[PDB]
Amino acid sequence: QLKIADIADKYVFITGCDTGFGNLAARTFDKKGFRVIAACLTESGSAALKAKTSERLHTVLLDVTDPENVKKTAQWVKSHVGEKGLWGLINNAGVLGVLAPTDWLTVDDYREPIEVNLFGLINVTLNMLPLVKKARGRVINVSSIGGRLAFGGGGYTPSKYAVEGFNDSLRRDMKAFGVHVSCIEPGLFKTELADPIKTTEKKLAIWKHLSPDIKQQYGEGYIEKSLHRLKSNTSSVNLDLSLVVGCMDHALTSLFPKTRYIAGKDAKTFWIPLSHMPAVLQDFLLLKQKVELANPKAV
Amino acid sequence: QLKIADIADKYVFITGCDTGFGNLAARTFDKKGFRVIAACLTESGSAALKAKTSERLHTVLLDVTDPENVKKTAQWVKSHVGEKGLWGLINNAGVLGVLAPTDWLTVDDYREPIEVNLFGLINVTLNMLPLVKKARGRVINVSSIGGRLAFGGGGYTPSKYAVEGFNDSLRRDMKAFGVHVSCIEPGLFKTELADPIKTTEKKLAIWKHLSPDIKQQYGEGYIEKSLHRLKSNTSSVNLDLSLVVGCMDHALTSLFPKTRYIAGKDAKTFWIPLSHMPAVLQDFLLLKQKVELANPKAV
Ligand SMILES: NC(=O)c1ccc[n+]([C@@H]2O[C@H](COP(=O)([O-])OP(=O)(O)OC[C@H]3O[C@@H](n4cnc5c(N)ncnc54)[C@H](O)[C@@H]3O)[C@@H](O)[C@H]2O)c1
Ligand SMILES: NC(=O)c1ccc[n+]([C@@H]2O[C@H](COP(=O)([O-])OP(=O)(O)OC[C@H]3O[C@@H](n4cnc5c(N)ncnc54)[C@H](O)[C@@H]3O)[C@@H](O)[C@H]2O)c1
Repeated sequence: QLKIADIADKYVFITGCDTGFGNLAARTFDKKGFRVIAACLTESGSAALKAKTSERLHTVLLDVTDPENVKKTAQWVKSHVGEKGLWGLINNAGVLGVLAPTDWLTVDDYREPIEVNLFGLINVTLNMLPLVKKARGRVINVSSIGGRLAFGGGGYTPSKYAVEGFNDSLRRDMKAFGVHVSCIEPGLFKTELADPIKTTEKKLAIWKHLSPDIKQQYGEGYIEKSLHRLKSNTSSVNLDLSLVVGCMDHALTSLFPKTRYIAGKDAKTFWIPLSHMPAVLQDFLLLKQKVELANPKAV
Repeated sequence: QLKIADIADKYVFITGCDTGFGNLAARTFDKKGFRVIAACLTESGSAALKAKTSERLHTVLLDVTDPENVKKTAQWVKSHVGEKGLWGLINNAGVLGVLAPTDWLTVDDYREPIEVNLFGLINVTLNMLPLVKKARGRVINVSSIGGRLAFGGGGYTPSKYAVEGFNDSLRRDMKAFGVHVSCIEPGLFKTELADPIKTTEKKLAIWKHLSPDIKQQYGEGYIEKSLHRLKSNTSSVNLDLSLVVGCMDHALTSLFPKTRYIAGKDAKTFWIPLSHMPAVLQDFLLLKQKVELANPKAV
């Protein structure tokens, strides 16, 4: 490790710092000596993070889906960092949206994850990019193993796939300016993103208004038996969020940041390898646990 | 080839039949004996296709981004096909949108390709899916090599990446119902999608309102020198659209349709293989031709 020098003079802007990876990142980089600009969705998330950190850290309220708030925040960063520019941008904010079988969904159900995870990431990136160029800095995009292998119906999968493609377009565009772009692909980690109970609640809301034929095909208590698989293999969710923040740290401080980081033991040894395999192999493995439908010929 | 039987009794719904792959598909499947429902964006595209085809083919006007038009069209198909259901759905409609360096763009520039290529594809699929299930039929999604390797800035890349992820979610959801889902990834083909002159026109529109610093970094006549690469290797664009329609034909008529079809000699032998490689190899190959910026240190 030849690391960069003058960490103490470099600003890092992180989206989604109320909870999860982004909260830990803000705290970690603050203690490391970066000047953190921690964007938070909520006032109480902002106040808690500020109470736990040093005077070098600033919080800002940002909803990444509000283009006016994005532009104002970018103007604030620009005046604050001046001719240093912005060394790091971590695009971390994201949401799961509704996860359910594709045939239960409307197109509207896909919009929310795409708006936060893709469009919000793009708009933040585009508004901050002049500052990153100025610093010859680093853009870090948080994708997912779900951006390389599709885990289930709903907008989250397409959102993360799209982030992988944008990431690569951005990287090649930014090579000429000496800006590095890193994509981080975590496996499953215990955060506020996904919560089996909340996922089940969304499915029950949808069930209420599903067509009779769908309900006959899947069967009453399909959702109950679904919750009993989400639970029945929740023992392989990583608790150590520092595995992901450690990737962010390398992307920000190495003289040789990677183009892709994979976080989680199963992610690197199994999931990302499988993402290269054709459907015949993937489908066999992923369908193993899926709950049998009650009446699949009721079409 | 054990092919399916009773082609003459099966309906195939194709989006975007005014020009390109979808026009050729409609004509080909009409002559093959399918009952084609050819959705066209324009009246003159519809009238031309109808004049060239048999009485077995019906045209409908459909803009896939208009959810009311989608729902009405799906109701029309439902009444027409009755208890046969819909054997085939070909999601072909798509647009390029603006292609330009990422740092020239706003978030609004990404919306159009995503709305047609991703959201329109999803909404058509979801509205037709009960009919395909009824037939135990086939969903064919037209992706791109640009859904596996990012070709340049703009919304087209993320749109196609997203289609790959949706495709796979849909496939695994639909396995229980005996519905097959095929993704087609063409290389470059001479259609109305991409046209260097039209691409250059969009860049000039953007240039007019770009910041002074961007224009200094790229340099006046960057766009002129850009057009002189688009031209300077346009000799490897496939003219034979039947390579793609041949993939669609297999997906619709084989008893063993593939999960993925690749069309174009360079696509199968080079591009899709390279899509598996890390960025260090991809970037080296793809940046070879890119036009040097005039003043990249002007940040
Ligand atoms: N936890 C996992 O298993 C996992 C796996 C792979 C990828 N990821 C990704 O990690 C990132 C962080 O999520 P997490 O797991 O820490 O979950 P989390 O819900 O704990 O954190 C998400 C953060 O994003 C913020 N946020 C949500 N909507 C926002 C909006 N509109 N504007 C601004 N901020 C917003 C939330 O306030 C929160 O601070 C996301 O991109 C997620 O997709 C998570
Ligand atoms: N030609 C290529 O090099 C190439 C390569 C890979 C993938 N593709 C894909 O092939 C598909 C077909 O495009 P093409 O190459 O034949 O181009 P094209 O422009 O000739 O055909 C596109 C078709 O989609 C229709 N369409 C456009 N917007 C629509 C909308 N809102 N609603 C309904 N119909 C709409 C157009 O009328 C036309 O019929 C697209 O998904 C494209 O992304 C093309």
